[PDB]
Amino acid sequence: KEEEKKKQQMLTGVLGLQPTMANHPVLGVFLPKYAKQNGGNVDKTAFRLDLIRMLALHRLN
Amino acid sequence: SIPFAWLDRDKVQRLTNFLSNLENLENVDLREHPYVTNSCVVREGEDVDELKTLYNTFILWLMYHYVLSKRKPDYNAIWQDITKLQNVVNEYLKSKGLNKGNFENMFTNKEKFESQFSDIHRALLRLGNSIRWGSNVPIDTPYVNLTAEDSSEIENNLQDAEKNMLWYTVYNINDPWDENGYLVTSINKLVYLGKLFVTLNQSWSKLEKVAMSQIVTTQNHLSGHLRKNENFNAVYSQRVLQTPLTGQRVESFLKIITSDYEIIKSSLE
Amino acid sequence: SIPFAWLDRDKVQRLTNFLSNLENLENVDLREHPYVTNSCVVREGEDVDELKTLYNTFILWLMYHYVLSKRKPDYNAIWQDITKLQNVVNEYLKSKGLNKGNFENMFTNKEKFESQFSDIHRALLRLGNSIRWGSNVPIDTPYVNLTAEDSSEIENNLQDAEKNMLWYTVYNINDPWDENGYLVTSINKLVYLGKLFVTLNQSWSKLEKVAMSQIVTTQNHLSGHLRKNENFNAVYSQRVLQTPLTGQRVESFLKIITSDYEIIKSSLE
Amino acid sequence: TKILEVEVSLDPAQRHGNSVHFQSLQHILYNGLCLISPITTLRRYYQP
Repeated sequence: KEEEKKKQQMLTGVLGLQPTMANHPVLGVFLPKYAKQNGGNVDKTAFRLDLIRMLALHRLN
Repeated sequence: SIPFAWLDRDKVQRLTNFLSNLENLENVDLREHPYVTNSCVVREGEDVDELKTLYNTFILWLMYHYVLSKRKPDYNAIWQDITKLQNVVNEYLKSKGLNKGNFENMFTNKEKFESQFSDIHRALLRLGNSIRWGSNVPIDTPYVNLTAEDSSEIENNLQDAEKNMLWYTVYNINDPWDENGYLVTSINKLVYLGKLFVTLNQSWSKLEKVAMSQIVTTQNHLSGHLRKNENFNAVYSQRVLQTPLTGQRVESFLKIITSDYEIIKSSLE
Repeated sequence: SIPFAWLDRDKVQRLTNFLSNLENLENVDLREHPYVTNSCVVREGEDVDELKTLYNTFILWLMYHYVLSKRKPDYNAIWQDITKLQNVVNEYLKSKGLNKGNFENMFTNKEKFESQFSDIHRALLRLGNSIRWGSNVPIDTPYVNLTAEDSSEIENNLQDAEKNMLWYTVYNINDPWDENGYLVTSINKLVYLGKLFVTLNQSWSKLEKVAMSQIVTTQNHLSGHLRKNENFNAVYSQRVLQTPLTGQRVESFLKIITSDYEIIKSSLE
Repeated sequence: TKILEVEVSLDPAQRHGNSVHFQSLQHILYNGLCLISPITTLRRYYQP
């Protein structure tokens, strides 16, 4: 259960994204990997840029 | 933790056993012995293992090249001993020793091609010198000239170096029996160590070019199979498995595919 | 048959398995394991514990120190490799390159100076940076290699040495392109093996000193509690258990308490 | 954008003449860009 709280806390830390965007596939796949990090001193901005470039990779029409 | 494909519990142990004790078996050529590459099969014909054995052999060649680049010892020791003999003994004999030649020819025949020599004619000049010091005129057996009791053992040592360049030994020039003294023992040591050095480096570059050619070969097949589907996990596995690779890229890429193992396993159909 | 005072067969199996696998598990330190001391406790609560856990810990610290002094690996192989790299390369290149042969290694002379190593590693940092680049800007790398892909692995290896000085591994070097040709051994491997050697010896002296101080403390407590009883076998047990101990004597003292185990168990209430 | 120093000694024919310890200094603008007209909107995000 504690892992879900970590996922949701990281979701609000990234952008304050709404659960509606949490259901998005790019989020649905990467939130678990962002869970096994950000417990370190790494950054908050790095995760925003990572989500940016991954969401971009996802949408190549 | 030691990533492999949809693969069983016996073949994981056999692969990890081979890749761990890669140093001790002879003839390390993964191409030449087929007991491993045919073993890393998924099974059930062709349909249920084509893309999966493609990924699994990709991992196999990649970690073979990884353990190569992680486990090859330093050959610059044997080139250091080549520089020690070549510099100290023979130059002092040719100049300080007397009645030999001139500065420009001999000293630069030794000095030339410090880096990356494959030269046989320089070796032939030293073999002609030591043969002139010795008994006979022709150049039949020049490496330990005037004695053939060790020729088969030293050819066996060079063939064993070609087989397993990772575990190599230097035999020796024996002390009590010799045609001439310190000079001819220095020359025989110098020529054998030069042949050993160029043998180890050529066999190593052969295996490294083989492993890189196989990895770049399997990437195109893996990309051609994975290109068609349009799922996000599919195209992410496409990009991870289409990252370009070099020999100094392979270690970090193994660490990347370790963390990305959990997504491409689901991305495979 | 490793006799323990009043314990369950489960707890005896715990302690015997702990001392059989002391070399294998990580963090070899008795203070780090709470379950070992809490499995050393005796039944029927604090009335039994106040006299018998003292003797039980007094057995366990002695046997910890005994298998500690018994299972010591020989640290002279890694100092032999230090002297190999040191004497073969770092003196001879100074003699070749005319750096007047500064004898900091001959200042150490011995594995008796666990001090005076860090200044020599800083001098080796200056040498490695000098031989890699002619700028001689004195820089602040931890290792002369300037290789940062494996500095984390070397630090993990040194922390593993700190945890398990009984079982250690040594981390070799790579060869795609070397900064120092053969000198990566003396410059980098010499710094790594020196830090490894001094870290193993400091961890060893730390654990052995802690074990002896705890044994002296348990002697003081146990004799203070058995001082009261004036029976004949009681003061016999006092004369057995009051004997002052140095680390050299603990093997013979364990051989004493094996034979006297049958009567001091009766002498305890 | 990062600044990088470059310490380099010269070609060996110029290294010879009591110039062995010379150490040219080159500053190379890593991952920046040339600029030719004064940026107005993005003054917050661009350093000259």
